[PDB]
Amino acid sequence: ADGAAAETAAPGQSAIENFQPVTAEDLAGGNAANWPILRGNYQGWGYTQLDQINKDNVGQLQLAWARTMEPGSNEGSAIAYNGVVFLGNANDVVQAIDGKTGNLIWEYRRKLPPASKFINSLGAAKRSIALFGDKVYFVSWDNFVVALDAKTGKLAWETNRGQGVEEGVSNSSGPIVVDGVVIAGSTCQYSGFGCYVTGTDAESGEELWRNTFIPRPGEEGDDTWGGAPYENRWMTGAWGQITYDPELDLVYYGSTGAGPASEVQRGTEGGTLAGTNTRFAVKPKTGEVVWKHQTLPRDNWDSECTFEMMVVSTTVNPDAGADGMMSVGANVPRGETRKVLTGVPCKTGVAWQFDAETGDYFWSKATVEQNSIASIDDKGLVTVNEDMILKEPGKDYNYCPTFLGGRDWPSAGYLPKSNLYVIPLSNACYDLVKLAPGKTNMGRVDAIDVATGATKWSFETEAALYDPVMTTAGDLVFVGSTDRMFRALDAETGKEVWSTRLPGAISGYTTSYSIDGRQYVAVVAGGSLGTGFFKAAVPGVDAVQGGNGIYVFALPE
Ligand SMILES: O=C(O)c1cc(C(=O)O)c2c(n1)C(=O)C(=O)c1cc(C(=O)O)[nH]c1-2
Ligand SMILES: [Ca+2]
Ligand SMILES: [Ca+2]
Ligand SMILES: [Ca+2]
Ligand SMILES: [Cl-]
Ligand SMILES: [Cl-]
Ligand code: NA
Repeated sequence: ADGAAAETAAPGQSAIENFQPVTAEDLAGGNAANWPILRGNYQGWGYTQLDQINKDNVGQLQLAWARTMEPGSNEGSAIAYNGVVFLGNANDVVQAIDGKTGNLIWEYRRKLPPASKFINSLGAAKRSIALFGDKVYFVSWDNFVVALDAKTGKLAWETNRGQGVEEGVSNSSGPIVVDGVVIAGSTCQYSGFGCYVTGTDAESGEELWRNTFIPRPGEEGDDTWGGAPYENRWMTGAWGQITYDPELDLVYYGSTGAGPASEVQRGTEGGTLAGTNTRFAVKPKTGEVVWKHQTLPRDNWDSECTFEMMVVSTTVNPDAGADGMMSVGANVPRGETRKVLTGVPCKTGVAWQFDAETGDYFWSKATVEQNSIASIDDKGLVTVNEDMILKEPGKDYNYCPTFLGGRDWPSAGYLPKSNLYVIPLSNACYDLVKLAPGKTNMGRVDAIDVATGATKWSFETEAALYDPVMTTAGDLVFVGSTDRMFRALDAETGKEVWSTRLPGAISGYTTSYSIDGRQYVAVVAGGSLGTGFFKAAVPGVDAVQGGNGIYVFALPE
């Protein structure tokens, strides 16, 4: 009762009352109350500075609100900004929801062709939308870059990148926006060609640049494809998460492998496949490549070196004797502070550290059991294990990890107070699925000292996790599992300090935001491609898909 009339905000058909344009400072992490990009900041940390919820009170966390989401693979993220959650659902449904109450504000529903016409169903999942200025940005299953008005959800512009639906190019991770350029990778997992990263003007929709990865006869690296004709080089894309450093003004992404996985079937025997499984640092306005490094050459294992890599500042002091250390860079600047690009880029589970500005190699370290990499030298040159390349049809090829890792898309998090990189992993191997030798627990989270490479703790549990982490200033790590358990761990020890259990597998991202001084922890759940993948190895756990939704927790008031 305000005036004598009933003022209403009809759910799904309303506007945000007060929307303030999103700035580069917001996206660099400038307002701890918000989570305006997939990993909280451009630099990829997956961290919240909010500490209302901490190791002493997290045991009291209760369900504040939840809301049903579209059916399908539910890998998305609650992108939170000034009291509104912007939520990419499966099937190109995008919602704005009041972050305090759970009331739907607006809902955009894309009109799509029937699912049967898409040769690449991976684009039906949507790990994130992006924010910039006055618009919400996403890449559609049919391969358009799309901008919606943030206040109302109405379509602003859409740009068809080409080759979606029947030709198989799509996007599953979502774009980021840097200084007015929407940057988006692609998946072309089922296509007889490679794909790209594009930059598109955020206000006009004009494509500004497009980077591809497969060299052509005449270009540097063509001689590393084993003589395979250019038209037999397939599936190399960049489907993972994009990060960015504002000060260096460098965008970071990784390309993937070539398809099929067997080099004999591809006709690339002996080829290291320049352009594949390469970490690029590029300028956002033009796509110009500044530096690059191939983290998995001659891939025969669908290793997909496209996952997020973090920009952090650390003392550089790798311990050559740390568990899993592969090598230390020849002239590492020991004892100095550097801005580094660091993390695990590929399913194989090997963590890498480079100078963020120059690409100089500092170190690499294995986590899970792996046998595709025989060694890495002091310049970061990887030598693969010839005995894991399929040659004779009758031999046993016991590869570690698997096509789901190791790691896969589920993201790591960073704890700046302890300088720890925290990564969710799977202790799996398979016949080129089973538990890796000596492991009884499929699910694993490792916490690695970014300065030394030493593993400080490891949490393990029977069920596969296959879900991102979120790190917090409250000394907590949140992580979900295939058997529906949503946990908080003590960030100092890895020990479980709280849990709940949701209707389905915890399959999407965890984010955190504050409204009126109250901290909320939002997780997307229901199921993904991974939920049922570990069943042969872990039959005893109640891993089930269903109940797709956003679920938001907070402390009692
Ligand atoms: O090669 C590719 O284009 C592409 C795309 C995707 C996708 O976009 O989600 C995955 C993979 N590859 C892949 O190799 C993989 O293991 C995988 C797991 C998932 C998932 O949703 O859980 N997506 C994908
Ligand atoms: Ca317009
Ligand atoms: Ca290099
Ligand atoms: Ca793949
Ligand atoms: Cl508009
Ligand atoms: Cl318009
Ligand atoms: Na605008």
